[PDB]
Amino acid sequence: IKDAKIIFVVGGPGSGKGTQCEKVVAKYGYTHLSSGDLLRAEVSSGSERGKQLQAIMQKGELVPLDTVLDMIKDAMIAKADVSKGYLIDGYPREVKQGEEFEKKIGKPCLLLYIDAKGETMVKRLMKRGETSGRADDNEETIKKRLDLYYKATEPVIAFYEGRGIVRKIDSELPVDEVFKQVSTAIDAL
Ligand SMILES: Nc1ncnc2c1ncn2[C@@H]1O[C@H](COP(=O)(O)OP(=O)(O)OP(=O)(O)OP(=O)(O)OP(=O)(O)OC[C@H]2O[C@@H](n3cnc4c(N)ncnc43)[C@H](O)[C@@H]2O)[C@@H](O)[C@H]1O
Repeated sequence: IKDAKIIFVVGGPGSGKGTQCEKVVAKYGYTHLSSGDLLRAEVSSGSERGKQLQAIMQKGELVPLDTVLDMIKDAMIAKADVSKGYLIDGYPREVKQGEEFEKKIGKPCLLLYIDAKGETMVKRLMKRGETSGRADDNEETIKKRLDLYYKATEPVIAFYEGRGIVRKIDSELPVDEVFKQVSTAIDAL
């Protein structure tokens, strides 16, 4: 799995990470791994761990590194012989997550920084909340997730800027405008 291209996709809640990753999959055939999807899947399994994860996620807090990195590595290994590239969506969310990923799996080739305005993100999450009804899309939890992104996850961007692999994606544009930037960054690999 250290063999393949590893792309980190990092951005605030509702910035458009998942949407852009799925466009990348259809055009490039990369493997999309969502830390969020992996966790929600554990929740719906009925496990005690899933119940613990559910409580944390509904509060808009960070799940512990050990759990989420376990599941990321698990998933990378399961898809290992069909993937010539990974999109790690929503990991890392703190500097220590990036470091432990590198120590235990491998270094990323690229970090796509999905950059949206705070209000735009609130709007989108408020709108999805009224539609899908994800438990963490209620108004107060949105604010907790947003404030947490700013505190814990923005330093991840600084870290990988020092590495030199961050490409900033203007995610305020229409979805297809955003994807043109994403495509441009991926082609220049
Ligand atoms: N590494 C980790 N470490 C510790 N804990 C972790 C963790 N990862 C997860 N967790 C825990 O799990 C929880 C959820 O994590 P996670 O599942 O990763 O959710 P999230 O980070 O909050 O992001 P979202 O899925 O809500 O939105 P998105 O950024 O992917 O945008 P999307 O494409 O869906 O679209 C958003 C909406 O806007 C729309 N939209 C997208 N792009 C545009 C656009 N250009 N224009 C207009 N609308 C757009 C979309 O259609 C959609 O309706 C976390 O809060 C945490 O508790």
